[PDB]
Amino acid sequence: LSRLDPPEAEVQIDRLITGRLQSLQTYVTQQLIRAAEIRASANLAATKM
Amino acid sequence: RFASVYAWNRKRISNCVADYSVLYNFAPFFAFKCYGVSPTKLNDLCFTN
Repeated sequence: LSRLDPPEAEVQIDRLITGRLQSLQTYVTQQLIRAAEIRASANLAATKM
Repeated sequence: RFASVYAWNRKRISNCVADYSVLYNFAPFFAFKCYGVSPTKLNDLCFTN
């Protein structure tokens, strides 16, 4: 931001924000699968208990 | 003593306080577009070399 003016900074910013979203969406997607895996184990423990 | 294209003149800049607004009185500046730095945002940056 301190190096580029707004007219073409947003072009560079747009690549960064879309890159981190793909990093962020990957994180939650793997979290959801892991949470399902744990919940299956937690249900198994509850049934076991 | 501006040199030829096949052997251009290379000058290094050492420690100083370079104001990138008082050089406007040196040329009509036919082409002044920059690549990775906003030309307006030049007095707020510290440069390596």
